[PDB]
Amino acid sequence: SAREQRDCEVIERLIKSYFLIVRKNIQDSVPKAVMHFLVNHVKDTLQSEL
Amino acid sequence: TLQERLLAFERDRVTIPAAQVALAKQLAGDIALELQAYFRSKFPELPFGAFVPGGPLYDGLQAGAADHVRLLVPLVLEPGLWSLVPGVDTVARDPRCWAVRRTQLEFCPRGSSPWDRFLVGGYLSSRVLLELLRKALAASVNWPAIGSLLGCLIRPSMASEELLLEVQHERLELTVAVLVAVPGVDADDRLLLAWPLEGLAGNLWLQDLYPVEAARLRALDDHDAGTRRRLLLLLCAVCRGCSALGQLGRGHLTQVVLRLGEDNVDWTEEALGERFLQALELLIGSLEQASLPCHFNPSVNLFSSLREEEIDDIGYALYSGLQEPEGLL
Amino acid sequence: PVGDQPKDIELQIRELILRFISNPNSIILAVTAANTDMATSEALKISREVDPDGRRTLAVITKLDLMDAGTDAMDVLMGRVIPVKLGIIGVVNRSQLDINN
Amino acid sequence: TRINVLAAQYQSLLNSYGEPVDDKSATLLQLITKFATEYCNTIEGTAKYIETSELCGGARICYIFHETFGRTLESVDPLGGLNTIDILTAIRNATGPRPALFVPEVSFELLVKRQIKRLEEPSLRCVELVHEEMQRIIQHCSNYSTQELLRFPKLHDAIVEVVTCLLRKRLPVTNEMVHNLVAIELAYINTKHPDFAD
Amino acid sequence: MEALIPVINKLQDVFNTVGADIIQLPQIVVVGTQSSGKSSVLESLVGRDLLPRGTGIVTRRPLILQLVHVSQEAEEWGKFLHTKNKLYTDFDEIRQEIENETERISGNNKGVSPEPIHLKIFSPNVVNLTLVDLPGMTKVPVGDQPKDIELQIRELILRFISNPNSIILAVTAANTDMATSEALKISREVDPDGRRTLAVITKLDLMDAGTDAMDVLMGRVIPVKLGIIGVVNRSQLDINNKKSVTDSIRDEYAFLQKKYPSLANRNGTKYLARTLNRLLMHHIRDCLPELKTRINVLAAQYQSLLNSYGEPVDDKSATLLQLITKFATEYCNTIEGTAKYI
Amino acid sequence: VGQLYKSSLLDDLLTESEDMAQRRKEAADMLKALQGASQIIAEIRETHLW
Ligand SMILES: Nc1nc2c(ncn2[C@@H]2O[C@H](COP(=O)(O)OP(=O)(O)CP(=O)(O)O)[C@@H](O)[C@H]2O)c(=O)[nH]1
Ligand SMILES: [Mg+2]
Repeated sequence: SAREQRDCEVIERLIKSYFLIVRKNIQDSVPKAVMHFLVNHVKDTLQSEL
Repeated sequence: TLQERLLAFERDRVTIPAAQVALAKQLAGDIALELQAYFRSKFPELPFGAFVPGGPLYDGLQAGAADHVRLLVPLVLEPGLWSLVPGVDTVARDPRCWAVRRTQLEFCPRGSSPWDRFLVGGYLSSRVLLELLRKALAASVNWPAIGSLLGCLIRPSMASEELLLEVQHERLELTVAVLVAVPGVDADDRLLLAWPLEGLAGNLWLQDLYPVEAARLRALDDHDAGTRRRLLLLLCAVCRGCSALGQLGRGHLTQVVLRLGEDNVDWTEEALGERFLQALELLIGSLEQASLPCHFNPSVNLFSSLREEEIDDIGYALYSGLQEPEGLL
Repeated sequence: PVGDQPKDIELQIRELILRFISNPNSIILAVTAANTDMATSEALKISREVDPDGRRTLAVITKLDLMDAGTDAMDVLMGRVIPVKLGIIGVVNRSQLDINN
Repeated sequence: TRINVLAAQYQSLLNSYGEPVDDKSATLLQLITKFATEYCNTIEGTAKYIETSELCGGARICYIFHETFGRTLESVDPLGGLNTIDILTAIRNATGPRPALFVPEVSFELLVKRQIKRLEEPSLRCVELVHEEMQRIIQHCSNYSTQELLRFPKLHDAIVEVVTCLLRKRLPVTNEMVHNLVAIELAYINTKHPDFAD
Repeated sequence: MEALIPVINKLQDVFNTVGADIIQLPQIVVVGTQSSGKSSVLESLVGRDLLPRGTGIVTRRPLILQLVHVSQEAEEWGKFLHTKNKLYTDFDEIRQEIENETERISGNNKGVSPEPIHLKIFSPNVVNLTLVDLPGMTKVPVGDQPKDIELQIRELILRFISNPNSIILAVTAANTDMATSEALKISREVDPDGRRTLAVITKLDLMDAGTDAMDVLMGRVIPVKLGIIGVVNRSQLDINNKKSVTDSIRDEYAFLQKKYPSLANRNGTKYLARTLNRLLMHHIRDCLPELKTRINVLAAQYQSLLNSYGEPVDDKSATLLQLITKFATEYCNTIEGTAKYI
Repeated sequence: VGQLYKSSLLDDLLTESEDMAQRRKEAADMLKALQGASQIIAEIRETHLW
């Protein structure tokens, strides 16, 4: 099929576009989680821990 | 000249296309009817009357989308069980606001009326009423059915109790001010509006004298075939086309025009320019005093919510308007 | 204005009240009967003239034993009707007969 | 003839309940299965009972996540609280006891956070609204199938109770997540963000 | 009403302990043509001869009856509005006082007053309930009646039956045509679907011999949401002969078993009383989710209050160190101007 | 830490406000009333028995 291949190409474009949106968000999301749950946490906890 | 400019200004800035006006009026009814049906099924326990479209759209000339469609929701209180009290008479001493008192509890105890769901202490809660009805509009109402039915995008606002027509297919956009209020009087004018007071008791109500003011200006014109409301309509468009007057709404202009209306001068269209400048002078003077007492209640200073310096600056802007009349048009 | 009272006896008494409650350094006891409408408490109404926020005003509800049967002041007591910085406290006390007895 | 007609009528009445159920176990499991199936289908919008009515079950939550929630957030700030003069005070405070050659980045780094904190409330409200709708699915579900569960009313209500228990079990979990999500935004500001330049 | 007495009392405390208003029971309003048996129906719900009774015209001024539950604080007594706090342990005086008061306003010449009589009845074995005894529907203005007395009485009926929160008892005599029941005819004006209207067929023992109301009873002629229930009761002679309840039951039961064997156990006044109890139970059930909703709301509120302190701290050491740390941190940050509290 | 972090002070300095304790106690007690309102809910169930 050819028409369906063209429809598949549309799907591929939708996949790429949405994926990149998601990935872009992840690029900021993770760092923040690490800072929040690990870095900033122990930054304050350690004193009481020690 | 000013006279000529005002005449053109009406045609160019007051008039809002009749097609949009007619469509707005149709949708005003359609929205009302949908909400009537919805409230019948959503609040079958409450005695909601037929909802009434009104406001500038009907009250004047082709206002169209220039201002809100006013939509009355009739809180048919059970005569004898509820009574009107001045806010100032209570601990929450605010004469501008009103309370609805529950009474005859010795014959009809709380729980017997459907309105007792809003009974706090011994008064009807405008606040809880608003919370439930705004929630109904916010989510409960099937706006996808309304949009599908009427061929448009209609949804709820994010403030007070207003609705937005994001776009009717026939190139029309507008907003609706839903006025939930107790029928009130047999004159079909004065209402007890479910007011959203944030301070004191939020259960308090607002005495709605809009249609009273509108009817008064209508009557004053009908007394001598005058053009008091035409001046008001011109002033409304002037405020729409002047950011300096963004602090002065229809209500502000109404109080001024009511004061003007109570006079015996040349009220014909030929002296629009004369009375225009007179309107500016009266308004500016009030601004110079930082005081605009409501015509039907002088204790209400409509400039009390505005900064004195800004009030004066508005007067100065309008004063330059006196200097160059047509510059406001 | 009754008996030997003046036309403005309401205002006279009002000013006589204000003479004392206008002082920040005071405790205002807003004593109103339970069988009356607390929402219209003149005690609180005048208190708000000198203490609009109720910072030194305590709401007092007396004659709870005479309160209109079938009704309550729970909403008043719980601040649902009347918010008071010092709270709202009810009172039961002697009637004419209980004083005389 | 009348005797025959009446018999059909009485059997038709007997067909209103069908059977008294002597299986118990399988019956219960079927009743549970059917409920849960249609319950989940109602969430999907794929339920057999597509009675045209008020928006509910599925796309009502879509509504919540757009027409309610999305709009709610659109109304928030973005310039709310930003009094120029108060900010000037804030950046003087940000400098602190020392002298400065230029204004600290602390400035917006804290002022933004204040506005971000305002985004927690309506987000949690959204969660609550969904929780309500998830309960409304039961009300929707009670419009059908129940007629079989009317043969075991006690069971019927027990099912409902269990469902809402589960909903309440998962409620605070989501709340914690949403709280955390806001905290994550508060945790760090990326001035190298691809959409952020000046 | 029987086990309902303690059931309901428990169901009062469900509101008392959450600070809610107690569910109100629908007003009991009896309607129908003159001498259909209206007052007698209400009498069977009390067990006392509190109402006037008789042929032709008797009730000539709506009675507002307020049944009153009495606590453990006269064992049983009444009280009329127009006699303030006068207590009536004499229940014949009560009936007679209704008669007196009726004549005082409505008169004693077939005239009907629009001003109802208010009466409270007190007992520790009864539950709070509002009931209304109405004048019979008419057509002809007789005695002191007005040209529009039909409409007056109609409006007097509508005054009560127009309230959704009520039970309309459509009392019509068996020996009349139920299909023309004015009771139901006016009921349909406020309740066209019959959702809160119960059809009552009295004087089955006087039903025209050779005929029946099976089609009415079975909904073939008259469809009623609350069903159709027949009644047997005392005649003029049986009232004057003081026929006991047991005697009335025996005659009712035997008659019904001989008349409608299969419907006899539905017509049976006891069945009706149980049905009415069920209707009240349904009325109760309707708002039990609202009750539960409040319970849920309050729990959230109380937990929110508990969240104001969070915990009582069983760790001590770590807690103290954290409190110290946080203070010193923000203290030093305040020095820097880098405090969270800007 | 040197001054306040003592084992005795963990009982002394760490003493809760009674007014606060009573306030929260009342909240808990009202919640206990709502635990009692599970018997209200039991009564809700009981009203289905008639
Ligand atoms: N045989 C018989 N007589 C009955 C029955 N019910 C009532 N009656 C008789 O019918 C007459 C009317 O009874 P009553 O209860 O006063 O009727 P009512 O409809 O209230 C009269 P009004 O319309 O004036 O108020 C009385 O004489 C009473 O004895 C019944 O079931 N069977
Ligand atoms: Mg009678």
